Order: sequence, then C-alpha cells, then structure tokens
Amino acid sequence: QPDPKLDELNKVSDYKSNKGTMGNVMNLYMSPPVEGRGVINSRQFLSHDLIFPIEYKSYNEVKTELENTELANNYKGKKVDIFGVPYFYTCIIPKSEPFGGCCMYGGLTFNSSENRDKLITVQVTIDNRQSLGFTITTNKNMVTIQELDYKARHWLTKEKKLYEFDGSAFESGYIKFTEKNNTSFWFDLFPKKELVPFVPYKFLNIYGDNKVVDSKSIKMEVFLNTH
Repeated sequence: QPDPKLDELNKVSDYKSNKGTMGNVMNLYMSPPVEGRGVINSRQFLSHDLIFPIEYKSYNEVKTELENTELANNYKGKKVDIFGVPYFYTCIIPKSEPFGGCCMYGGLTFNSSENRDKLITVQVTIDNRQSLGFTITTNKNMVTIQELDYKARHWLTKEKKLYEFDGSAFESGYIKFTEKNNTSFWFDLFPKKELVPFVPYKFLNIYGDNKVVDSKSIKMEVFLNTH
C-alpha cells in the first residue's frame, strides 16, 4: 500500500527501448523453482545468508540471502523447507574448503508434518474491464509470498504472455497481496528501465524479507494494463 498509479509502474516499452531483454525475467518464472523439504543449512557466506545442501538441476548447493542477520538467525541451524526463484549471474558462493553457484532470496519456512493441499484463486484484472482467474496450490499452511508469487507469474507467463523474449502482451502491471488482517502490499511485475544488463540481485531482492503468510486466507490480485 498504497495502490500505485499508472504513471509510477515500470513500462515494458521502456525496457526494450533501453536495449533490455524481457527474456531474462521470463526465464526466472518459466524455469523450475528451488524446492526442498526438511533441510538444514550446512554453512554461511555472509551473516545474513544461508547455504543449503539442496540439489537444483546440476547444482548440489543453494545459497539464499535474507534481508538482515536477525532474519537469518531465525532459520539458521533449523530444519526448514525451501521454495524460491534461483539465479546464477552474479551468484558467488565461496567453497567450504579454502565461484559459480545457485543463489536466491528468502524462501524459507519451518518443516513440519506434511498434511491436504490448499488452493488459492488468483484474481486477474486487465485494464479494469476484463476479469480472469486461475488457481495455484501449496501444501504449506504458512507459505512465503515468494512461493505464491512465482506460481502466479509462472501461470501468467505460460498462459497469458506476461513475459515474452522481447516484450510482453502488456505494458505494465502489478500483483497485490492482502492478508486476513486487511493489510496489503504490492510488487511491480516489470524491471526498471535502468536494469541493463539484467542484474538478478536487484530484481529478486524483493524476496529477501522472506515474508510468510497464511495460505488458507491470503488474497491475491493481479492488475495488468495493455498498450
């Protein structure tokens, strides 16, 4: 909050104009997410990040960065589950011994006795005229905003061309979350025109706060504007 005005949202046309490739963002939301159940961090690089012995594609470790040290300590040494959007460009993970790797922001929740999936109906509104909707699922009662956001954008990218290689079927837009206590916040769905080359730690850092909500009550709304 408060809801943004058309003028303050990042523009798709402006990214291409600056020689930016929307495909970099498309790849983040179309590629599989890091997913793990019941794991404990093996070590740390910085005091506000945690390295996990979790496998992702050809990687055997994953480093997730948290907004600050206090947030990190809350999960450190504890058995947790992981769900996040990974990146490799600019990802630096020093070996435990004495380089390249897989990185991400937040995405942590505490591991418990797995138990019925929850379905969430994501509300989509285009140019305040057309209404659409789809559903996403998670087994977690307490789920990160990141898990929900990825699943939402993944569907919109695959089904509605939210992100294309050189643009979008839209010009601007944002996703809004509203919790049970009526509090809300949003995310601009597109990259700042200044982000060229695409630097993942300046786009995905919105997940560093590792915000966690109740999947059974959370509300999700997407607003998109055509050209």
